Amino acid sequence: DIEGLVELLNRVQSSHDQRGLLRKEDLVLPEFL
Amino acid sequence: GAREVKLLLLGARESGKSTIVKQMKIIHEAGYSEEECKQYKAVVYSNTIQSIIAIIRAMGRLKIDFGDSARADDARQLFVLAGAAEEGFMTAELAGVIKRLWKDSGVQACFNRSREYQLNDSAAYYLNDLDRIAQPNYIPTQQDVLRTRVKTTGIVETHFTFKDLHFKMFDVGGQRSERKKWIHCFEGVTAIIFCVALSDYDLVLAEDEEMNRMHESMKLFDSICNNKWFTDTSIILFLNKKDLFEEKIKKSPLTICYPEYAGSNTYEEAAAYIQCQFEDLNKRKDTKEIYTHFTCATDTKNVQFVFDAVTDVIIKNN
Ligand SMILES: Nc1nc2c(ncn2[C@@H]2O[C@H](COP(=O)(O)OP(=O)(O)O)[C@@H](O)[C@H]2O)c(=O)[nH]1
Repeated sequence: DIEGLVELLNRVQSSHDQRGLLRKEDLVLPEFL
Repeated sequence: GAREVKLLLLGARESGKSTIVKQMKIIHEAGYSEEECKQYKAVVYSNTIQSIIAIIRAMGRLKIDFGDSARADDARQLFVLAGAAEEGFMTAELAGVIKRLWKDSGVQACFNRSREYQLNDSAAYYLNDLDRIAQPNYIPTQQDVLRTRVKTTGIVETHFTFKDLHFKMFDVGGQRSERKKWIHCFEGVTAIIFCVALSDYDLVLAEDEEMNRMHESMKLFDSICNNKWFTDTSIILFLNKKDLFEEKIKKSPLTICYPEYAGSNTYEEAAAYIQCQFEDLNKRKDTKEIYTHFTCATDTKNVQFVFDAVTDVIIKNN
């Protein structure tokens, strides 16, 4: 099937927190600090 | 006019797809003008900080100590100075913090174990040239832009002419696209350039995946060149990140990825092996004919030569 293929493509090429500009979410101090 | 060639880029996330496209604009176009380079100044600063933070956080999850107990505060400073700075703004204090952290032996020890967690392959690049990036009059070199990592908004397409041919290179990056959009990419595609990150052989698999990027890539590549609907579509293999693979093969044996491998831990013998693992997935020794290439997507000189070779192959098939 082609659906299976498209599905596979979507999950394999699917993108995280290291793209674009900064976000207030990426600036949260890790727990050990 | 003459002829028009349609190319489609496939390959798992972080395999070098977007990089290849950005290479074409540099090689077979006008590249990035001084002005265009200034636009990425913001994202360059970002990726840099995003990388160092990624390593620091790893130190907590891997239970790694700092080489110098003084760096502890700097780590805190990092998030504060980064929580407080902005775009197009690089304080000498922030760069100093990032720099000292990037030097710390403990941080390095973590950086060396970057296989045990997810980390971009532009980290070392920027973190090394920090002194240059930090400069006030700093303007991102053409190679810098090449290394930038931005949010892929849907499907990208780049036009360019090379050897009297009109190339249209498509790349669906990250954006989950519906069955409909995909069809329009596979249709009329002169050749598929499937990209594989060689350095993904020794990575510790995620907690949500059932194998690993390498095998995932193999499973993907399999269905691709074995799908009857792609019969007339020429398959081109781009074993990418050869440079990183070479540095990894020194300390990380290929056995971690392919247990049944009884060859020596050399770049030459291992890379040849990986190629075979992919090419052997082609259940058409007679019909299909895979064109493999060992590339470094960030190396312009390389890419230029590789693509030139690819071009000829396409012209020949007439
Ligand atoms: N050292 C090295 N780095 C690479 C190579 N190819 C890609 N990268 C880096 O990997 C990062 C992500 O690659 P990218 O093209 O965005 O992956 P994709 O778009 O998901 O296919 C980029 O920022 C590049 O700097 C390579 O051949 N060698």
